[PDB]
Amino acid sequence: KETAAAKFERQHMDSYCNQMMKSRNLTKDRCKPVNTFVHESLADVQAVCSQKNVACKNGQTNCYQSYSTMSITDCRETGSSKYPNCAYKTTQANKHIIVACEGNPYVPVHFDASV
Repeated sequence: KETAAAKFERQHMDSYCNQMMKSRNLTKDRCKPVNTFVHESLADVQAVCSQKNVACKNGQTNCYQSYSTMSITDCRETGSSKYPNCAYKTTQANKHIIVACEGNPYVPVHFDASV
């Protein structure tokens, strides 16, 4: 088993899109429709677990929003996309991230949104 934290790191850490989505194995069983990569240090992202507590989209209370904006990339599939040619539009932005944190140590296990 990978672990949710490791999966989080695989899917969302990258201190473009077709290639990274391929590299991280997000085009494997299918083309994952959308995914965000974060271009900050792992430590900066992990510290988010002690920042602004906010509700998760699913209604759980263990989500956290970064006090600072962070450099991210949104990968969002194109219409012309078909596996194994999964095709993605890349969109850069600087936004606050919201992640769900769990476990001991208390670390990100889910990317919820950016604002």
